[PDB]
Amino acid sequence: MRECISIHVGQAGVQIGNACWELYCLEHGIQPDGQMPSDKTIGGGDDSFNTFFSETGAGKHVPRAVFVDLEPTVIDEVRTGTYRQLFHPEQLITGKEDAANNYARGHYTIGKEIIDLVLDRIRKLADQCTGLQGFLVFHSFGGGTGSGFTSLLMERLSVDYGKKSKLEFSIYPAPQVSTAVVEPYNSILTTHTTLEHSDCAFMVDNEAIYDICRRNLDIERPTYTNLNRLISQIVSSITASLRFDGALNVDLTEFQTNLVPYPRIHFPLATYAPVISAEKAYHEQLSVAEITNACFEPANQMVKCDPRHGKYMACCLLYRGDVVPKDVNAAIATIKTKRSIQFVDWCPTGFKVGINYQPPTVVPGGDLAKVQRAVCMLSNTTAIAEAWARLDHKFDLMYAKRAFVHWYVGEGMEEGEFSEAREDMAALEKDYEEVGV
Amino acid sequence: MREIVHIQAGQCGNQIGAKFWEVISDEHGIDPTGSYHGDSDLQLERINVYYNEATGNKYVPRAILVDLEPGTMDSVRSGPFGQIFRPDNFVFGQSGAGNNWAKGHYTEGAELVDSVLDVVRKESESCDCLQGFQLTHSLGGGTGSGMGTLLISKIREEYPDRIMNTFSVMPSPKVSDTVVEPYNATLSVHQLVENTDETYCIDNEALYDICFRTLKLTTPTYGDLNHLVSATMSGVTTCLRFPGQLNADLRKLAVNMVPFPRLHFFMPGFAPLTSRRALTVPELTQQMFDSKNMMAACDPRHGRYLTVAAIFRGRMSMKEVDEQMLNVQNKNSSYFVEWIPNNVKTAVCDIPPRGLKMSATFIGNSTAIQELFKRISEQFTAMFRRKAFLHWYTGEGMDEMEFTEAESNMNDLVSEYQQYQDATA
Amino acid sequence: DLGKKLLEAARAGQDDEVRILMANGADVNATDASGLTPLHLAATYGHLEIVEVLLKHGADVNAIDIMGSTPLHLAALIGHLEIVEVLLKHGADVNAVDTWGDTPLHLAAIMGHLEIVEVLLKHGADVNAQDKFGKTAFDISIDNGNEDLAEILQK
Ligand SMILES: Nc1nc2c(ncn2[C@@H]2O[C@H](COP(=O)(O)OP(=O)(O)OP(=O)(O)O)[C@@H](O)[C@H]2O)c(=O)[nH]1
Ligand SMILES: Nc1nc2c(ncn2[C@@H]2O[C@H](COP(=O)(O)OP(=O)(O)O)[C@@H](O)[C@H]2O)c(=O)[nH]1
Ligand SMILES: CC(C)(C)c1[nH]cnc1/C=c1\[nH]c(=O)/c(=C/c2ccccc2)[nH]c1=O
Ligand SMILES: [Mg+2]
Repeated sequence: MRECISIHVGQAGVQIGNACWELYCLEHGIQPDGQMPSDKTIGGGDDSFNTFFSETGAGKHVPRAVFVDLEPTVIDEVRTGTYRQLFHPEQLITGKEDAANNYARGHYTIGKEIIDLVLDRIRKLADQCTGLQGFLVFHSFGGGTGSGFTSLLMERLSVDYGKKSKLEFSIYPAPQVSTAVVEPYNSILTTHTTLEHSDCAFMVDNEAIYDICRRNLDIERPTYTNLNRLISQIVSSITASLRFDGALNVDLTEFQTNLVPYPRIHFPLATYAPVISAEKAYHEQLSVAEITNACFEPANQMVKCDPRHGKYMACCLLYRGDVVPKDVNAAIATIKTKRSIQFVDWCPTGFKVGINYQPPTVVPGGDLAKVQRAVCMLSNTTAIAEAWARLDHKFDLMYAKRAFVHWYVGEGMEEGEFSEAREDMAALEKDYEEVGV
Repeated sequence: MREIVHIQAGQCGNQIGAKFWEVISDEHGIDPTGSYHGDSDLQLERINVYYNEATGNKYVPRAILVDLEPGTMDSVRSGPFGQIFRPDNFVFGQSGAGNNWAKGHYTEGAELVDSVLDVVRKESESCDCLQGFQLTHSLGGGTGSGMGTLLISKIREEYPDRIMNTFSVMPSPKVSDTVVEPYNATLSVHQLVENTDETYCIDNEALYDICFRTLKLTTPTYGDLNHLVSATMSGVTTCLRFPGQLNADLRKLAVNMVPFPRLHFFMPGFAPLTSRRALTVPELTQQMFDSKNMMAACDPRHGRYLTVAAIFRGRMSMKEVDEQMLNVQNKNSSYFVEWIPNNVKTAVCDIPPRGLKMSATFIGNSTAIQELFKRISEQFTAMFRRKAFLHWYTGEGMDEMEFTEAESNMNDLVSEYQQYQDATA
Repeated sequence: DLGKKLLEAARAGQDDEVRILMANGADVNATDASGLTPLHLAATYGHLEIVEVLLKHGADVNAIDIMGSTPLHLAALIGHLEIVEVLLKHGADVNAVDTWGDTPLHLAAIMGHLEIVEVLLKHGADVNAQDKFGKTAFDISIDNGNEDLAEILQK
């Protein structure tokens, strides 16, 4: 048992974190006050769920989680929500004045006022660990805190925890549910400064999640609540292997081994099925073949892109529920013949498979029907570079006119950082092009 | 950040400022004695943005009242909510400014400004996390224009890290006491270009045209004009007083509205335009973008939108709002610059204003605002070429080159707007 | 030299002082350094009775300063309607052009003096007169969106 610390930065990271830990508690049988009747070792243990929860002498199971924001509105809701007693109160950390959708404020001027406290509080959690393996960092690309403070924190964590893995869950901007015109800037700036410091990053395209809510869950105008419960379902499917017994992705290092062939191309595409409206409680159950085929349908992807015009470097299937291994193998065999799924010539072409036989969990207030079996496919495809191309294009349109740049230069950033970041993104798009061959 | 500090300067500034406090006090359930007798808990959730809480559940506007003329402070105090303001926050002289920017900026105004700053400092010191400042004033007089811009410069120096927004009333011969108003406004605009983050251009030319031509008021009064102004100011501050779910202070809104620091002069609009049935969402959207609804006398179809914000208030289909906002950008895509992607943003507040179930407030950052500045510049130049009444300003120490400088800065601003109106991606 | 004193009395609206200086030989057509006469100054500052007095005692209604401004230009610019009427009655050139190519009609239009625009038109103001940028008064009213003025300028 080696511990993992989850860090949630900015509004998006905090609100998604709240949804994730609610679901985690449900999956492990933990109550909102931290009690876990099924855990018969009171005040301690080394079970798989202890990677994410510590224990107090009173039987309280406490998330290994830190929440950070530069204004208090969102974290104040955690302090008073259903799970107000779950977290370490000192691991909920807020400033007074936010980054105003300005990367430079989050990274330089405002972020610098709280970074040392955040690191000292993370150190307190790390000191609790017998064998810390690393960090899971949740944040938006588009916010000034999610972009700028996350980059600052990742830089500092690399210095203070040199051998620890750092994984990201990053919210990629969609104008349908955003009011930040400068998000393309913040997105490129944080990607440039974080690339060296992140070992694996799962982008979540808000437009993809929006589409799924509208099309599969029949929600006309998705709220952040709708988006976050779906995102939390997918995050849980990705982190389950760290929290339960299993054979695939059993620690943070293995995520990199399985999904990241070399360090800069570290952005796997997640695809999740099935997503069924809770109104359809009596849906006929889908087969292993059906949910597996669904993983290669663009409609179920977490990021909008077309893997049919890219190359695969890695493919892992993480099943949950009533899934017989022989049926997975036959479905995979069918996938290769029916579909055109092209791998690069230097990687093994086999699909790695994990099965967690516990039925998937849904939150009662959620929009999802219970299902007997579900699957999250994690692939590293060059097609995800289309997501970078879209961001880089919006960046270029605005930067050609230097629109909004004065806000950043007035908050501790040199103007040269814009072109430095954009050149790094150009090199990243070239990295994908060269791997695509 | 939460608190805003409000300053109102001069006759116009205090008149529209008083109406602002009447209107938002009613919206928040605050009576003229500062007592809260509202009905909804949402009325108090963000009350601290504009009100200090005193003893006995008493709310006091965070407002400073300034004038070189004593009479104006008397008229505000006798107004409906006159007794609601902090008596020590009245800072007035006795001489007046005589519609002379120079007197407001260099003479009588300079002698009074430090007293105003002392009150500002006292209000700022008691804020948990000050967002910044809002100032109401006219540009055509002497106190609001000359002393108002002096106050802005002094505040910018002392609070460089705080947002400074103005509601600035632009002069028009249609509502005019004197031909020196173009002087006073031109001298003021250079100050606003350098020292404010956002300026709402409240154009008396547009206000008059709305009342006379749209509302059919044969003889518009200041009260008629100010009815439009208070509706606009209520709508522009709604996102800070009833934030609902948006998480945005003044700075975050300025970041997303102002792509170039000097080009921060906004065209406000409001629907429905009324004088003292409910519209549909399509009607709200159509009227908001209509030139006749603009509170600045500029034709938006003569320029391009850099950014647009729109605040809908009332019970309405969020989806329908999205469809209508989409339709406007699609049918008229050429009037929104293509090099600022997704540059039109909207919010919906469930709580409607007084007397209306459906309303919308428009905030346009359009290059067409150059038409307003060209109008003032042409009048300024007509007067300045004949050197008319310059000795009223040179007599207060001003130099003729200061007029030349103001003319040049004005036309540089116009040139800057034209540059981005013709730009392409 | 009573010329400078008459210029100042005319500018300041010192009616009794204007009468005294003229009675003692003051030059009614004195000029300051820029060529402005007492009549220019009285017309600029709105002193109607002084405008009348000067015209009754030999003032040149169409005198120009160094920039080509006539008294009518200045009354039309500042907006003194009664003075505009008096100047026209005493033979002011309704279409005098200054060094910027402006006529009185241009200046009344720019400054929004709508009653003065109507009077000038009635006295034969040239709707086709172009300033140095090619603009007639009507062009100014269309360019600046002054629908009330544009309507007046069409007759
Ligand atoms: N899926 C999801 N996206 C969110 C949420 N909150 C914000 N987003 C998006 O994140 C971006 C805005 O960044 P925020 O996270 O709100 O900003 P922040 O990190 O708090 O930084 P500042 O407020 O600028 O200091 C937009 O793209 C939002 O659509 C959320 O709860 N869930
Ligand atoms: N819309 C509006 N304009 C006003 C008001 N009062 C004065 N003005 C306008 O403001 C200008 C005169 O400035 P004023 O505020 O009276 O002078 P100050 O006291 O020296 O600041 C003119 O353009 C007037 O038309 C008012 O109550 N409402
Ligand atoms: C998303 C939305 C519509 C809220 C938005 N996006 C960018 N701007 C705004 C609105 C405003 N933007 C502003 O800058 C604004 C300024 C203000 C607010 C209160 C008092 C004085 C000025 N008031 C607003 O309502
Ligand atoms: Mg935030």
